[PDB]
Amino acid sequence: KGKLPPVVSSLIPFVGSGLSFAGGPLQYTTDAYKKYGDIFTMKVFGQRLTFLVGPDAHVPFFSQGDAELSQDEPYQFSVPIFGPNVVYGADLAHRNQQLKFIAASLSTKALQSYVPLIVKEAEDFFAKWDKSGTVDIRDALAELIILTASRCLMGKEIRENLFTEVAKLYQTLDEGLLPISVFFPYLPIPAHKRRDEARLAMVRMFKKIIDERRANPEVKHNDCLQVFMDARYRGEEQALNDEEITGLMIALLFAGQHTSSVTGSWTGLLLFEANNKKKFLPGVLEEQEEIRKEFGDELTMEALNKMDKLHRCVKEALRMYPPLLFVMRKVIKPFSYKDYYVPEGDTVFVSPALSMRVEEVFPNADQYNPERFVEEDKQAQKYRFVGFGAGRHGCMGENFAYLQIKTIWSVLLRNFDIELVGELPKPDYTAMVVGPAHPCLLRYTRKHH
Ligand code: HEM
Ligand SMILES: Clc1ccccc1C(c1ccccc1)(c1ccccc1)n1ccnc1
Repeated sequence: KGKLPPVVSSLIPFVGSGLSFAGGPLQYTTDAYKKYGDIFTMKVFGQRLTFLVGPDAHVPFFSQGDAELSQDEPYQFSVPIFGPNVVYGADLAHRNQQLKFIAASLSTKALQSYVPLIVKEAEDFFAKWDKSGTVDIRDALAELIILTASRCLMGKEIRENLFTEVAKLYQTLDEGLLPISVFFPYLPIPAHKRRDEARLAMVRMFKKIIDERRANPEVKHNDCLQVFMDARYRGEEQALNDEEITGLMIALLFAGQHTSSVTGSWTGLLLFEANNKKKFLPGVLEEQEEIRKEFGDELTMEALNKMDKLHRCVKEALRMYPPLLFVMRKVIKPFSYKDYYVPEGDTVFVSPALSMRVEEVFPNADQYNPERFVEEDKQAQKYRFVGFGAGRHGCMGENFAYLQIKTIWSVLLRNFDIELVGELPKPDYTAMVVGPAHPCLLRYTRKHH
């Protein structure tokens, strides 16, 4: 020992926190921070869960690598969803390579030639609205992101032919992921048997396409799938098999939908809220106008990357309502932070939500102020904002996401007047995909296309 961080109280034998933590996750971890500060521990059926709040506290979590902090135990729910030997079900030698291949397929070189695809989809999608009306922005953006992701991740075969079949197989997999599924990933309920069956179907679907492509050698494709098909395990001629390629597909597909789709929605919902509109919208519209002068009606990456004021509106919707509540590692080598000592065996927690609501980090943290990031971007200290994580395993889609969300909102900002229906949605912290609560409504008054 050295000094163990404060165990959070509870009078209920054996379960301890558990019942209070599940149902109230953000609220309970938040009250723990006020009671026990920076770093604290929850016992639930004798599992120590140590929590880290604020930049000083994050440093043990994001600095250490794989032989000091492991991802496999607390991300085991992913394994039957993605498949055997995929990502967190893969041995570190095999995993980090796959993670390298994922990085290639979402690199700035790859993302340049995805932007046209991203833009076209966004544009064809929003064309098909009326002169006027009212949508659920969450639903709408959810539809579009899977649709473009279908093309960018999976290819155009899958896009033009097989989309609604894929959108079906996916809906199953998100339906085989319940609270219960994170605790017992292979529990033989029906939802998991649908899921297990779906995943096996999606493998067979991608079998069709890879056979096709290898029988037509020279025809070039521009998608993630093509990168994965040409990925090769170091030393080994080996080369990924079909079951593995789908897993990565399924993994990235999931990413789009569990996160891009919800901050996507948040950005708009927050921007077009009437006090947040009266202050931060004009600045964004003048930004579009000044970008249109330099580049024209076209959206290219070059244009999108200059959209700094909008970029911030996205980054602030991520600061306030980040889609993933916890990131997690089981501790291998023990470690120290302040006077305290975290021992081998504990699962350590960081809460993007909570750490980004800390006053001494973000002054006025309950307020929407995108332009807080003008000075924040200059700050020296690592790990203040954590929406996309950090370190050896920070997000690899952060560019892709900012791109896709900006595309959506540029295309929307330009072609429509938008207004928030009713008052701002509450967040759904106690749900599987932590979004805004329906009805997430926007009235659209079009203007002059
Ligand atoms: C607003 C949207 C998103 C947010 C907030 C987000 C957030 C994060 C966070 C916090 C992590 C770290 C997980 C950890 O600590 O182990 C992460 C990892 C990752 N994200 Fe995202 N993400 C987003 C969108 C995407 C998209 C669209 C993709 C891919 C298409 C993607 C791919 C990944 C990958 C591959 C990792 C793994 C890092 C690793 O283990 O090497 N993400 N993301
Ligand atoms: Cl599986 C996981 C655990 C913790 C945080 C994020 C993710 C997740 C992911 C996606 C693809 C490859 C590895 C991990 C993920 C996958 C499936 C369902 C939810 C989260 N993710 C979401 C957004 N960015 C990353």
